[PDB]
Amino acid sequence: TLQKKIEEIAAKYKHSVVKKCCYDGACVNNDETCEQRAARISLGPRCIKAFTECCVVASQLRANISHKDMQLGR
Amino acid sequence: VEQLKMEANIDRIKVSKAAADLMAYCEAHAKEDPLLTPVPASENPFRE
Amino acid sequence: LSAEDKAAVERSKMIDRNLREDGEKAAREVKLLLLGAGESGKSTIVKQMKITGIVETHFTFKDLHFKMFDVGAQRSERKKWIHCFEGVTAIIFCVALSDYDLVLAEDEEMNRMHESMKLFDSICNNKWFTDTSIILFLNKKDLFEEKIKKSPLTICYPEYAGSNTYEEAAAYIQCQFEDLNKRKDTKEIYTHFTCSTDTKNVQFVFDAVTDVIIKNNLKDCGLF
Amino acid sequence: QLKNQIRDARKACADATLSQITNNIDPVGRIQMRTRRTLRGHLAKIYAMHWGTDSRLLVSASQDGKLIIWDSYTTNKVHAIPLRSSWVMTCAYAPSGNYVACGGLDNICSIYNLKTREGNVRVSRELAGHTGYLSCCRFLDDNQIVTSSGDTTCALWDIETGQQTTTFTGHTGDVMSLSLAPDTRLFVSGACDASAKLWDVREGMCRQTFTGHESDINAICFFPNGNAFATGSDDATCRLFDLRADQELMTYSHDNIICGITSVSFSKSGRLLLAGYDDFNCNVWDALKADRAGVLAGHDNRVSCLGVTDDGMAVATGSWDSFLKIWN
Amino acid sequence: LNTPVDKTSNTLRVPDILALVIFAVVFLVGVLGNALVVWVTAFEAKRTINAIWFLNLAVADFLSCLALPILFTSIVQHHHWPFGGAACSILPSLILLNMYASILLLATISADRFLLVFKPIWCQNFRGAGLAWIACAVAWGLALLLTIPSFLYRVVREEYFPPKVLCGVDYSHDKRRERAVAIVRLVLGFLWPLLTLTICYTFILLRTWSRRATRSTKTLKVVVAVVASFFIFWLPYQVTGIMMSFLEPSSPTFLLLKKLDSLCVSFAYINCCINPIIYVVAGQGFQGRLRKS
Ligand SMILES: CCCCCCCCCCCCCCCC(=O)O
Ligand SMILES: CCCCCCCCCCCCCCCC(=O)O
Repeated sequence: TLQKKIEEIAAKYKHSVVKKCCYDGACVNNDETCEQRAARISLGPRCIKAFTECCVVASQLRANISHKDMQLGR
Repeated sequence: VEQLKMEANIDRIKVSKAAADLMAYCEAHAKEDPLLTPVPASENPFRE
Repeated sequence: LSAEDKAAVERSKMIDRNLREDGEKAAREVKLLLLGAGESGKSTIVKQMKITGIVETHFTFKDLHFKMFDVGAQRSERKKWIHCFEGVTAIIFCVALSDYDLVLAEDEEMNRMHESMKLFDSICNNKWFTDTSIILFLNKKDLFEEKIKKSPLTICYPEYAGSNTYEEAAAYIQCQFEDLNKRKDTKEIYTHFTCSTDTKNVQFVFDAVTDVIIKNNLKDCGLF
Repeated sequence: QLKNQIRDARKACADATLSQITNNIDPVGRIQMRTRRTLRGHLAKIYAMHWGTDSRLLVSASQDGKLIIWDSYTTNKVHAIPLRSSWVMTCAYAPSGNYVACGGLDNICSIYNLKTREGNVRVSRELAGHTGYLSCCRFLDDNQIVTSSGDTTCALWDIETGQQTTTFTGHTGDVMSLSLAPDTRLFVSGACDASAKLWDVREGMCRQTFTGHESDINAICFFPNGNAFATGSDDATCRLFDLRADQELMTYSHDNIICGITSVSFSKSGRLLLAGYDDFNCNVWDALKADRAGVLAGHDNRVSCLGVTDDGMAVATGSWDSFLKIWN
Repeated sequence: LNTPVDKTSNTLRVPDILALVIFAVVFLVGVLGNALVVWVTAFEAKRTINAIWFLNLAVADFLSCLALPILFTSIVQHHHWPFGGAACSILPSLILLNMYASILLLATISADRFLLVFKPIWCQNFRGAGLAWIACAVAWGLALLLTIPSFLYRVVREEYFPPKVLCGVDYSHDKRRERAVAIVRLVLGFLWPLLTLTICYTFILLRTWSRRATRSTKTLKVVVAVVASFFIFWLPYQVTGIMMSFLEPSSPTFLLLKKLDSLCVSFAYINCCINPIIYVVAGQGFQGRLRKS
């Protein structure tokens, strides 16, 4: 559901850089929230909107799973 | 007293003759002694 | 090849099992060495803790198997057979307090107490018994107390400066016997006064052996 | 008076020290003897061992109270005898392999029969009569055994009747070791009086006495020719004596080593003189030159016994570490 | 072009670098020491009863150390799991089993020393290698029983956009099971063994100093060293784990604990290196034992 749901929104935009910024906003990052991250985007508003929506849909998906990352040895 | 005079009465031999006899004995049995000369593993019963 | 060699190997394995079992069984028992100056009271101690070559006596106290060895009958140079007892748990040394007023029959000049002190010093300072503890029994307490009232202790201790009472004389004798010990850090001496009627000697030996085995266990575990 | 006479006679016998005549003989190259079989049966300090006439089986005695007859080739244990007295310090192997002797602090000497019908090793007879500890014993025959005891006396016994056929007295100290000559008619014994004496098996008279050592004699071994014997002493020196010369031939000693000797043995040819020292190792000496031919450092504790096979095929050395190692 | 637009380039954190350094040092030293101790004790396993406990301890620590390079590569690879779904269930369980076995073996050693100090007659009468081997087997079985959850719930998930395979634990939103597992693990791995060590060694020291003959300063030093090392090196890991299994991930405390996780494991692994050193320095002599071997 995650990969397909994200690829659905990625295919909407056509410019390769927009899909790139969407790929990136789909990347997992817990140290910073979306707004904090999407803030320092250097490209136009298209990439900003794509990043924001892709990071929103991703957060709305990763929040449902319960698989906890556990380092090897614990 | 008796034991002492008994030990004194018994004859004695020079040291050189006894040493030569010892040397001859060691030389004669030199090849027979397995410790003096190394023995091949096949003949040695203590293989491993 | 196999029919004989493998049977011999099975026999050897059975012998090894039996040897290990016997070695463990022997290790279960505590070995003790009994020494004295001929007639310092060894017989009394022997007949007390009970429930021609060396004499071995077995006795069990508080579920602990003891194996005491008496070597006084050897009457030979101790230097050539003292090393056999290197692994004994403790040494029971018997001295009769009455030896202060008796001269050695074979010498007629040296007192029996001096011979006992020399023997104790030789045993304590022995290289083989560097770590072995000693249990010193001062027998003939009643007879020594009786004799002290008639024969002063200065006969054998010219340096003695005290009253002719049992307490002070016994304390002086104990201090003299303990001062002979040089390795006062590793070795420990347990001194006790005994008679022919008191039975607390067995508990004393048991406490000494318990301390010794606790020390040995701590050493084996690397704690001591 | 007679002492000075014997001294002058022995001095006149010393025409030349053999160290001078033995110079022509080239020194043997240093040999490194490696261990072959490690026997791990005993658990306490080993005290004595003896080789068999077949050079195959060897008996060993330990303070734990067990006699183990080892198969030197396969390492298998042939027999395990439970000793009646755990304080053993001497054992012997009969020449015919029918009996084994044992003893120690218990003055009784025990003879064990190996070729029994029941298959279990049982005491053939108990020999008593010594007031001191049994120091060393050797089988003169299947029915006769010579013994040495700390009570300044040696005795020859008849295993059939169980009585001293001859008693040897004259030692002024504790008797330590004993060795039978090849001819089986003479035997030498050393005692703590710093002397060694030659005794007649049947006449019972002391033929000769030697006083070259400075301390107690710990071990003694007869040269394979029967005319000489070596002696180990607490003074850390081994001396070679000859019966015909009646004088000390050579003294095997070294400065770095100062501890006494415990065992001594000769090779079949007698060129190699092995001595078990108290320095947790054993030394090999040249009987004709008194040089350190080799050093055995396999043992971890004090070496207690040493013996060479009748054919010299291998050497056995026991130690207080409860391990017997065969070398060749 | 290829770099992330959000400029969040991934890189090893300072705690991760510290964890890697500690991992390398502990791997080297523990490997060497545990190999030496295994050798010496296996040689002494037939002659002494003490050799059994330390042999088991050294085997466990040697396995734990050999498992380290995999952890090193995992940390360097940003927790990437190249192995399959069976290795993810086996290997973490195996390393956790080894750690719990080491802990319970230290506990059994403390118990055996307490029994030797307080019950000398019973030990002299009935102590042997059989009981020691039985205790070691019981410890290993308890470790495996405590590890079963590792086999049970370890599963792998797929990271798509950043290509990466992530190993972890899935409880299916069952908070009760996770909490119970964490509580029982803490109790049977850090609380009970620590209390056993403390009480046993305190009573040992008291009974040993009660009398002059057995009194010694070396026992106090060894006891203090062992207890302090165990406590200091196992406290952070256990606390961090038990608080991880109790709070939700959304809190920033969880992020800080995840940052500190690697350092916690690296610190806890220091016990495997300390144990051989303590054993060697405490023994009467190691060079002599090695030459004897
Ligand atoms: C949930 C608690 C777990 C911890 C349990 C630890 C139990 C330790 C028991 C130690 C007993 C020591 C007895 C000493 C002898 C005496 O009573 O004097
Ligand atoms: C990174 C952690 C390092 C900690 C290292 C701890 C080493 C402890 C060593 C203990 C020494 C014990 C000395 C005992 C001396 C004695 O025999 O009396």
